[PDB]
Amino acid sequence: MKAKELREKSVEELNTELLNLLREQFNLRMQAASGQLQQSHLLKQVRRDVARVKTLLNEKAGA
Amino acid sequence: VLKRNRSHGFRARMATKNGRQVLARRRAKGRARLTVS
Amino acid sequence: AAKIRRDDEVIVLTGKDKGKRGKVKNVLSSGKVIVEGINLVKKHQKPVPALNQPGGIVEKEAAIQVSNVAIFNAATGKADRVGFRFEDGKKVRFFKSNSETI
Amino acid sequence: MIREERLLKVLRAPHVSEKASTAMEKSNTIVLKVAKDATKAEIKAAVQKLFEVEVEVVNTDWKKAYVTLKEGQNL
RNA sequence: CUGCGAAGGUGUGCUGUGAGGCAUGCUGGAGGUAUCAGAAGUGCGAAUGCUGACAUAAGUAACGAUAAAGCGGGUGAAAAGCCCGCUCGCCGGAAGACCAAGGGUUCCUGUCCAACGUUAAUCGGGGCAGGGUGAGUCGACCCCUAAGGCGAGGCCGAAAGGCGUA
RNA sequence: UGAUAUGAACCGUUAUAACCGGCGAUUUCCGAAUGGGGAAACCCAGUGUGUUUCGACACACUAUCAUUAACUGAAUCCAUAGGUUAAUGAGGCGAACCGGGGGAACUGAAACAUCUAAGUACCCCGAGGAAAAGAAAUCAACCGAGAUUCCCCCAGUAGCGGCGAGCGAACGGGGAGCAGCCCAGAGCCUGAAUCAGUGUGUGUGUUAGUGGAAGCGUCUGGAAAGGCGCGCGAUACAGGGUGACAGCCCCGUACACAAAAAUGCACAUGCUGUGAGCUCGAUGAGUAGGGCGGGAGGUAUCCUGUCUGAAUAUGGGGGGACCAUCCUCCAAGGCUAAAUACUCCUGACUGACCGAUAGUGAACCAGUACCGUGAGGGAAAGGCGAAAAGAACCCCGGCGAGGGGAGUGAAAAAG
Repeated sequence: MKAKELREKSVEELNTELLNLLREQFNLRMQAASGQLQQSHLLKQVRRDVARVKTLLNEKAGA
Repeated sequence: VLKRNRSHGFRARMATKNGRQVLARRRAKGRARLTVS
Repeated sequence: AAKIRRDDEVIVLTGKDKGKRGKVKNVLSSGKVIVEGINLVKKHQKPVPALNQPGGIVEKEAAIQVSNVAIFNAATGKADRVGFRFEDGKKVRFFKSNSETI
Repeated sequence: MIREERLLKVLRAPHVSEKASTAMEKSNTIVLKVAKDATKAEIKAAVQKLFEVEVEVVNTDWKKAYVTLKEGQNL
């Protein structure tokens, strides 16, 4: 999903960016460190998603 | 350590032109350790 | 633009098992393909205390060069070269010698 | 305002060790790595927001903090 | 010419006065060569020629209290000195301990260990990895002041600077 | 889903995988580092605005030198210097060649040191993408030629030097090149041509590519590209990888083709700006000569410290001086395509130069290990197999190393 949030407004897209970091990013890192994260591909997927959301914020906001 | 840096350190080399030439020669030779530090 | 793909019926041209048909399982970036049931190699599997303890002798498949196999025509019962042609803007593969689409 | 993203940056990672496990199971405290400065107030605020939990107190090269939770804990 | 086995290397045999070449066995398993020519970083016994190659010398530091040692047990290729149990001899208003100043990962856990041309070490502070320093009321820093030091004017001195107030 | 380097967890299958190319956002600390300082990857900045938390958060600007503009303004009325603010530009690093400002030794001689080496090695500043030079105060003593540089003849000549070793020309001829203008200042007549900058359209080209014919079988052999017998194709047998030496198992070459965006090389068109003919002046309005000192030395020609003052197509200067005969030639502002020079980086092509003590120092995780305060110099070390399935189980030993069986492979005198 790349264009799904391309038509979202700043407020709502800023919110999901907040949720991506708060959940599924902090929690995953704790699980990986503690060793209960059986599947590691989530960390890759969430990190790319955060970057994808973040670039849209910069592309939309300002320029 | 203090005397070594103040005699052959990066800032000492760049202060005078000849030291600047020394850094240029090191860069051209591609030495990993440009100077002492 | 690769002649051999994931699911292809191929026949060996050269090697200890020339002439036997098979289906390609996967293709390596080094111009090598793995086809099951022909290039059997007896590998002495060192035992490990991990979750898997197969040990003994395993019958694995050894990759072979792409040029050593050709797509089986399945109609003339012989190996045949394959080329590419553009149809309705989609690139497709086709045999030779009464060439027909795959 | 930049307090927000500052709280998102003071935490670095959680610390795993038998002392850490013993503290968690006995005293209900979690030990985690924090930023170099990571003043106690910032650590407390960050734990509140990100883990939505309540902390009794926080007492702190790298810096580690023993965050103490109340009776109610989640992770 | 060429997998019924190339070249190189190791033997034998034949030919020419001499440099050598042709035909094979063994080893080896991937390309090689003649005749008529041309192109030279082409052949080695020494220049104190250059780098390894039979050789006359083996990797682990504390020898400087006239208070006291010896016996047993465990570990170890090694035990007069470490650890555990049974005694004696010093200190004991400190040869205890807790602070300031000074010193700033040495104090806490598992290890380079069957040893070159015969190397035979009584110390578990070594080089290379993992942890601990947790604070409202321990203390300092934060607030006010003297001496010392510094500091827009004025006072002393033709300026500046010094003394000196905020 | 880089490689070393297997596996597991994920993504993609009738058009958002990866990889390659182009257009953007983002780009901390250290290094020309611009706020300051120091011992380069260390600490410490100031001001203004928003921040759901009035203990906050984030970002831009700010150095010096030069130019322009604005404000203030002396000493000494005005002017001027210095100071403040804003915009633009300059600074550093990395080959070769060329230009400007300066400047050696060794190697050479029977000792008149100068002459040679040498306008060299090395060092300093700036510009261009070739630079310098580049349309005659020049050659030819009155046949002619007409910008500069480089290469090939005249020529190891004519000259020059204790005429000793050395160094080292012009004119003429034969080629490539063969396209020059403006300012010492003007009267009259203008959307009058061409050239420049900024856009669009067409054609072509550069930075990922597509389509792309053509040998089956047999003997020796574990395995076939070569041998024997039998074809097709040849605009294509160019090269490399491809189980033994491959046109026709493949990946490719020749021929025919492609452009969302960016960029480069020719035209047309729209806007702005610079600009032709017919004529009249001047020939650099403090620019010489002469006097004094130094270099290329009593001295031809060139450049200048200070103190005066006339000209220049009308008129002023040169190698066989003669009414300063005649012909030619116009002397102190820039710009000037191209031929000639140079290869640190890319792609293609070339090879009787080289094949691991060779070639560059490095065919390789070598600009390394190691030595030194720093600068500088600068190692050793290439190849198992088609596929590494790399070694189940058992014996000796120390739950090693090493060696002896079995199993895999054509081969274990490949472990």
